[PDB]
Amino acid sequence: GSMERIKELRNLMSQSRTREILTKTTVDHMAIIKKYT
Amino acid sequence: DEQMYQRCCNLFEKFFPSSSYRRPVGISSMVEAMVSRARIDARIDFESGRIKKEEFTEIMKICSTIEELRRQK
Repeated sequence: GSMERIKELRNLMSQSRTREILTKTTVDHMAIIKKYT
Repeated sequence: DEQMYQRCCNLFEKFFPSSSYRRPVGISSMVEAMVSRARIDARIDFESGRIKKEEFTEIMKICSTIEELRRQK
């Protein structure tokens, strides 16, 4: 459960598009994006 | 293919579900917030006996691997 989630993070961090997002989007920005979905 | 982002969101919730009260730091990147929650959770679960040493070790090593991928390029 804890294991599935950290292994999917490792995966997403393995690919340049999702890595970039996950590194450059702050938690505060998620709310700014949500409001314009 | 705004699904790159829907997939990160989905995963993010698994670290911070709507119904947590331990909310992530706002100025933090999604990645450090998640890892950081993954650590605090691996310690808690390992105390409570929810997870065993091998399970604890692996999660910790995946986390240091993730941190390296942030702290470069």
